Amino acid sequence: PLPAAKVHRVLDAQLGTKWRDRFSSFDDKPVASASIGQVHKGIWSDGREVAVKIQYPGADEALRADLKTIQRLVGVFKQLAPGADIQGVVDELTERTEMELDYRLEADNQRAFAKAYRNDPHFAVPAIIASAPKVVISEWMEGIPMSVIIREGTPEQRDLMGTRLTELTFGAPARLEMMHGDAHPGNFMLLPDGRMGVIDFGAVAPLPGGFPTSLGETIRLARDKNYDELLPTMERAGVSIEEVEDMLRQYVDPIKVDVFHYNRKWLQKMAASQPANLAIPLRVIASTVAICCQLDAHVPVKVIATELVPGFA
Ligand SMILES: Nc1ncnc2c1ncn2[C@@H]1O[C@H](COP(=O)(O)OP(=O)(O)O)[C@@H](O)[C@H]1O
Ligand SMILES: [Ca+2]
Ligand SMILES: [Ca+2]
Repeated sequence: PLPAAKVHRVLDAQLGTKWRDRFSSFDDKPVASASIGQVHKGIWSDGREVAVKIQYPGADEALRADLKTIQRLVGVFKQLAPGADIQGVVDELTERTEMELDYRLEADNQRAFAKAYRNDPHFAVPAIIASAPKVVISEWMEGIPMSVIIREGTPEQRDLMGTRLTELTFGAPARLEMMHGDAHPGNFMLLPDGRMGVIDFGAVAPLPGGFPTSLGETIRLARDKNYDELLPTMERAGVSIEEVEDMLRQYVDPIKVDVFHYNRKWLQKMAASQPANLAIPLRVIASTVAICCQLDAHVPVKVIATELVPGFA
């Protein structure tokens, strides 16, 4: 944990030496760790409870040193695997590090989601109050952490958090041509009015034009065992009949029933065996399935997909 003197020195550099005057209250004992910082709770001068996310001063050096080590270690392998896009992975980690070290980018992403979900009946996104490279101040989100609901939730709380996460994942692309790109339970909470609180916009996925109708079509045709129209749809949108059925199961099986019971045993079943356009999106969809499985959530996936997934209806 970054000690109080150092926390204050970051805020001095980022917000000015009179930063403490912008608050009514600021608690020096952080309430949570972040990837490369820690989160404090305070109260803004206007009485709003706030989250203050503060980057560790040594984070940039530590992440950069690690990128240089990865670059040296992979250079070794490029002479063995000259086909492997190893330089592309290191370039991607470099770009993701630059993004994470500038909390203005997460704050911009959060403002876009806050506007898209303004007055949403199902989703609460905290307003950004202040943003700087190493400090983000947003509205405190009060609710039960998804991690608590996974461990000790009522069935109703579990089902609601899976249903909300499903609606966020399927719906965000039609609403603002992006996905929330990190389905980890630390990013979510259950508000007492039934909304799901959504935080951490460091990792959004752009999806301009939204999901391609080909995604919904592909699940609709696979459910319908319409293999004559499916394989041609699946080749065009980028083969045993068993193998397709197998790779589509975690997507098809839940929309064959009005209400699917996601669970860890079923996940481990669908697993076990024997195009960057959508690549990240399909990863976030699988991440949402996995979280629904840890929640043990009963989810009406069929109606949500019918309403929000192009070509499924
Ligand atoms: N607005 C907020 N309200 C309440 N808790 C928050 C808020 N922002 C962050 N937190 C807490 O701090 C943790 C870390 O913040 P997060 O934005 O997820 O950091 P990271 O950069 O690691 O993704 C969250 O998992 C949550 O426990
Ligand atoms: Ca997070
Ligand atoms: Ca993050």
